[PDB]
Amino acid sequence: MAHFKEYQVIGRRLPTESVPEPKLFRMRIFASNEVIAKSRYWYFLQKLHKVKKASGEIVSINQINEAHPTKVKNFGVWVRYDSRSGTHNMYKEIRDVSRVAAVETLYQDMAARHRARFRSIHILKVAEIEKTADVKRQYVKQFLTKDLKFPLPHRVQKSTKTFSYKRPSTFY
Amino acid sequence: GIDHTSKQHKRSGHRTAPKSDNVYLKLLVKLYTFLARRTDAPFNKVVLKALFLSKINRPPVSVSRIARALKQEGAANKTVVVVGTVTDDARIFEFPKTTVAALRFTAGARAKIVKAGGECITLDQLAVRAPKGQNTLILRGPRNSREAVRHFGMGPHKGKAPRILSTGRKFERARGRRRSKGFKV
Amino acid sequence: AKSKNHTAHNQTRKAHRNGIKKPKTYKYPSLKGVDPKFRRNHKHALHGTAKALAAAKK
Amino acid sequence: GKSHGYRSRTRYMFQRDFRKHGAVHLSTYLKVYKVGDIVDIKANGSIQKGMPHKFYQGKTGVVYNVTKSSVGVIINKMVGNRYLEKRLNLRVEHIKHSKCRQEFLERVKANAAKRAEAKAQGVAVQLKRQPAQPRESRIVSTEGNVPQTLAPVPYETFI
Amino acid sequence: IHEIITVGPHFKQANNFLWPFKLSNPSGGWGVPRKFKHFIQGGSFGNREEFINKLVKSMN
Amino acid sequence: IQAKRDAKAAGSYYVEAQHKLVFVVRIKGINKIPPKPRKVLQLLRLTRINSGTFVKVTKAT
RNA sequence: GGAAUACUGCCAGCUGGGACUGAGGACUGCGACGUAAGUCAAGGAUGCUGGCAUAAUGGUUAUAUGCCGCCCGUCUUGAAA
RNA sequence: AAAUAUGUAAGAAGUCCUUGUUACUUAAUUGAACGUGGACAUUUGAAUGAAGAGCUUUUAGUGGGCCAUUUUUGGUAAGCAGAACUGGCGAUGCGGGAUGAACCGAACGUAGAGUUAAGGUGCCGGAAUACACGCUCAUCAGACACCACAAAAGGUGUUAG
RNA sequence: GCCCUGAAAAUGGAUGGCGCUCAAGCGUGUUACCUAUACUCUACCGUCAGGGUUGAUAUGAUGCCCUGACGAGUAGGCAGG
RNA sequence: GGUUGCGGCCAUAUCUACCAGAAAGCACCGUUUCCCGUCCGAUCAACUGUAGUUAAGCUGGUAAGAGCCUGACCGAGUAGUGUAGUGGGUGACCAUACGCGAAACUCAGGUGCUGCAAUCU
Ligand SMILES: [Mg+2]
Ligand SMILES: [Mg+2]
Ligand SMILES: [Mg+2]
Ligand SMILES: [Mg+2]
Ligand SMILES: [Mg+2]
Ligand SMILES: [Mg+2]
Ligand SMILES: [Mg+2]
Ligand SMILES: [Mg+2]
Ligand SMILES: [Mg+2]
Ligand SMILES: [Mg+2]
Ligand SMILES: [Mg+2]
Ligand SMILES: [Mg+2]
Ligand SMILES: [Mg+2]
Ligand SMILES: [Mg+2]
Ligand SMILES: [Mg+2]
Ligand SMILES: [Mg+2]
Ligand SMILES: [Mg+2]
Ligand SMILES: [Mg+2]
Ligand SMILES: [Mg+2]
Ligand SMILES: [Mg+2]
Ligand SMILES: [Mg+2]
Ligand SMILES: [Mg+2]
Ligand SMILES: [Mg+2]
Ligand SMILES: [Mg+2]
Ligand SMILES: [Mg+2]
Ligand SMILES: [Mg+2]
Ligand SMILES: [Mg+2]
Ligand SMILES: [Mg+2]
Ligand SMILES: [Mg+2]
Ligand SMILES: [Mg+2]
Ligand SMILES: [Mg+2]
Ligand SMILES: [Mg+2]
Ligand SMILES: [Mg+2]
Ligand SMILES: [Mg+2]
Ligand SMILES: [Mg+2]
Ligand SMILES: [Mg+2]
Ligand SMILES: [Mg+2]
Ligand SMILES: [Mg+2]
Ligand SMILES: [Mg+2]
Ligand SMILES: [Mg+2]
Ligand SMILES: [Mg+2]
Ligand SMILES: [Mg+2]
Ligand SMILES: [Mg+2]
Ligand SMILES: [Mg+2]
Ligand SMILES: [Mg+2]
Ligand SMILES: [Mg+2]
Ligand SMILES: [Mg+2]
Ligand SMILES: [Mg+2]
Ligand SMILES: [Mg+2]
Ligand SMILES: [Mg+2]
Ligand SMILES: [Mg+2]
Ligand SMILES: [Mg+2]
Ligand SMILES: [Mg+2]
Repeated sequence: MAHFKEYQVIGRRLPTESVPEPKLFRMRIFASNEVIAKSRYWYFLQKLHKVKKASGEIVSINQINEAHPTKVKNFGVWVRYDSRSGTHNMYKEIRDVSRVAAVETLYQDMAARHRARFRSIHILKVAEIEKTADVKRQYVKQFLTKDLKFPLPHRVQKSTKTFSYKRPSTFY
Repeated sequence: GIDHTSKQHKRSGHRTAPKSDNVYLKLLVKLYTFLARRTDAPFNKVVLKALFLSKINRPPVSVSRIARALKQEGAANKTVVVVGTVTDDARIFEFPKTTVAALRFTAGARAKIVKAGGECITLDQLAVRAPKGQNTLILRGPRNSREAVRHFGMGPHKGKAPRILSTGRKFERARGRRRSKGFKV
Repeated sequence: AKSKNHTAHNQTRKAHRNGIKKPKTYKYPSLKGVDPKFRRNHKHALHGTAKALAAAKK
Repeated sequence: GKSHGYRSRTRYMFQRDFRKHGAVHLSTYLKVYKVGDIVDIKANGSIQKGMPHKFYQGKTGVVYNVTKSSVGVIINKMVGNRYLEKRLNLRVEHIKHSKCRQEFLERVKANAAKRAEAKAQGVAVQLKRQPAQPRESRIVSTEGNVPQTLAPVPYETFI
Repeated sequence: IHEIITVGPHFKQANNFLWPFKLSNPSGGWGVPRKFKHFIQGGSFGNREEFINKLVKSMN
Repeated sequence: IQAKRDAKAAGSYYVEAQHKLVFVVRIKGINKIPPKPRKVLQLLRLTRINSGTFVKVTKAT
């Protein structure tokens, strides 16, 4: 729930003599360590299949490192979340370098705007919007123009010492 | 802090010397704690302890109580230890021989014993003959024979005794002591 | 004036200071309320089974 | 006034089972009880006689006595800070042999049997019950089982 | 040590022999704002699995 | 280790043996504890904050 | 295709700075290193040097300074009230 | 028809074989109880703990309680009255909640060094005017559990959907 | 979501106060730092427990010696002074 | 395997309708002097097993049959709930963490099992 890692979690039902070799199930899971990952795998599984962990086991847990972690990407993010009065589905886009990067601002962005803590949010699907102009949310289309350049008006150099023998300039 | 499961600073509820002050007894103790410590011999550890007892837990051992413990198989020639005071009992006639180590002997009790060609040693004497307490037979008296203990438990249907200052009909023999006067006990 | 009426508050704390224990237990337990004829006959089966053992010592 | 009669609060405790009213089957009267038998107490409200007081409903105890139509049962009962001994005169209709003791006897018969077939081999036994342990390592295969991968579900009203 | 890490036959009597360990407080800190939630929720209490080592070692 | 790499190599998944051992540190102090856990706390000798013992894992523990 | 590195963990790997303590008072224990005689950081500090005399230092006291401290006794679920 | 609670059992006072007693009981040396004699001790019959277990006698105070979470009754409600389990206050200081019986943290011999809890780190005040992404402009902003309240209803403010 | 309206009470006042507006406000995340009579190590007091020891051998045998653990307190109980 | 007598569990056995039933048994059935009971030899009692009949009882078979039983990753890991937080929220109430976990619903299978004794193509 913090600095995020992405996990594959592969699990299954406990084998019965009647059903040796039950079917294996997988999720991609974003958590900060692997304990929370495994715990999340059950949370969801319990809501999809009829299973609790006391009646199942976790087969594998492997980290999914970003394939091209220095290529800037436009992400599609689908989300299901709880407001104070309803629960809702929600699409938004995020431009970043990795999935793990993206999800973290996703998780912050949900708190900033809709005041949604981590607990009240399900990450439905996340995906690299292949062809630009499949980007729809303007606040990313805005960065896609040819030869995009912009200044950073009003520079504010932080100070090392509390007194200054000159009136500062903000000029970048 | 500590979630104590045990009452802190509790004292072994056990006498550790005699409360007494008879210098000779303290001497007798000083002897048997030495014996008790510097040997094995369960006997000394047991005698040591039993010197600490209060007069109530030292009920008297009788001369008939000794004689009868001597009709035990293979015991006729053991030496009976009675960390306490041996008393006389007119009720046995033929009384055997044997040597008896006690703390005190009543007048008639060292008679009886002696007259039968028997012996009356003291525990520090006994100590010498039997460092490891060999061939000895320890005998205690009847504690529950006490008259105090008659009234312990006094409750409805416990069938114990009233503490009454004087007895007869007209003294707690009516209501509660019979079906015809309300109820019984 | 009116006062509190009842509560069991604190009562199990009190009961569990030096309490509960178990029930005390014995082989050869009390024969209170056992079938009187059977007791009567048990009496006799015992005297007999005693006897017969002292006969086996001569 | 308050009301604390003998069978109070026992409206549902002494009801019969749904579609099990009427004559009590003969099995009940054919089971035989010796002393030291461990019996389960469960009242039958059609047999009004020899009834256990509602306390003892659901309580197990040992037979101390056997009579024409009833067993006497010893129950340990807590009053205040201590268990007290309790003697119950219950008609057989309200009483049952305790299966858990039969698990035990049968196990004791097992454990004497296991112990024999080991001295008849001079080998070791290992007779105490062990409690359910961890789990050892496994290798599940993917042959015919490529992990279907799942994802969380959208919200959707169905009403 | 061996009889512990491997569990095995007299673990019971081995481990009981071992007086409870008196650890300090964690030099470094608990790594979380409040401890009396679960490790899954933001820190301490409950099974933190093979994270217990980093913890103990700082209390050791 | 190699067990894991084999299983992977053979298109499988070596799922590990469940841990038989845990170490328990108690981190809550001694006030305001409910009778049940308080008892269990003592039966594992964790009777003082930051004290810790080993526990063999079975269902019963 | 062959590497690096991050992250995580291990070392009975090697080292610098700072702080508090020095209980015990012959010997007896477990070791360590030595080819050896012996040596040692191995069941609790020693060594070297220096300072102090109407004094260094310590005790009490007054005052100031920082922080903190409501009136006791009592009855009461509750008192500075 | 749960959950939480709740009874009992997990062996030497046991298991087995042989055959003794009696006036009970049986058609019946059949049973029933209680025995003699023989055999079976590595885990002897799950776990974990045990700071020892058992036991007697006797006496003080007390016999107005109250609070919190949860369950819950009366009442429009109450800092109201009244029960359930537990933990507290009372009897108890210490650190935090400015303050405060009851919250949180933690319970206390005299001390040194370290580390922390709950809570904090602009200045009062010990401790980053730290790092990071958003959000918000109020001619009545807002600022932390217990807690010192705010509602229906509205807004072409602004954000995301 | 945040912000605005809805939103009226009596001495002058309270996010604790000052003051704070890309916060010193609201939501979320990362580290570092401060600090209880609590935790870890050590000295000392006491209490409790376990052990050694007057074997011929100067001055306490209710003593000397070694070891571990513990220490809140009204009403009240006992003890040592 | 039929059938009967005495049963065990007491619907997988009961309910409704339609058929089918060799052999033995059971049954219906014939009779009223006798013991015996009735307003009524219908029930009850006795007598013959002789005059008759499988019509009924009884036994099975059928039925998208009513009911009842069994299952199920059917619904539902839902409802409810033990434990946790200085969690969200003005509140009503809600989410999360470690656990336990149903009812209805839906569908699928089924429709007596069995002991003792006797007897039968
Ligand atoms: Mg300039
Ligand atoms: Mg005798
Ligand atoms: Mg007596
Ligand atoms: Mg007398
Ligand atoms: Mg009054
Ligand atoms: Mg009142
Ligand atoms: Mg009262
Ligand atoms: Mg009244
Ligand atoms: Mg009433
Ligand atoms: Mg009811
Ligand atoms: Mg009926
Ligand atoms: Mg009657
Ligand atoms: Mg440390
Ligand atoms: Mg550091
Ligand atoms: Mg530090
Ligand atoms: Mg963290
Ligand atoms: Mg010194
Ligand atoms: Mg001087
Ligand atoms: Mg002064
Ligand atoms: Mg002040
Ligand atoms: Mg002042
Ligand atoms: Mg008053
Ligand atoms: Mg006062
Ligand atoms: Mg219980
Ligand atoms: Mg044990
Ligand atoms: Mg008393
Ligand atoms: Mg009293
Ligand atoms: Mg009184
Ligand atoms: Mg408190
Ligand atoms: Mg008071
Ligand atoms: Mg307090
Ligand atoms: Mg406040
Ligand atoms: Mg100020
Ligand atoms: Mg400062
Ligand atoms: Mg600033
Ligand atoms: Mg709140
Ligand atoms: Mg709006
Ligand atoms: Mg007004
Ligand atoms: Mg005013
Ligand atoms: Mg708020
Ligand atoms: Mg903030
Ligand atoms: Mg934050
Ligand atoms: Mg201190
Ligand atoms: Mg004290
Ligand atoms: Mg007629
Ligand atoms: Mg007729
Ligand atoms: Mg007839
Ligand atoms: Mg018929
Ligand atoms: Mg049907
Ligand atoms: Mg709490
Ligand atoms: Mg709340
Ligand atoms: Mg509020
Ligand atoms: Mg709920």
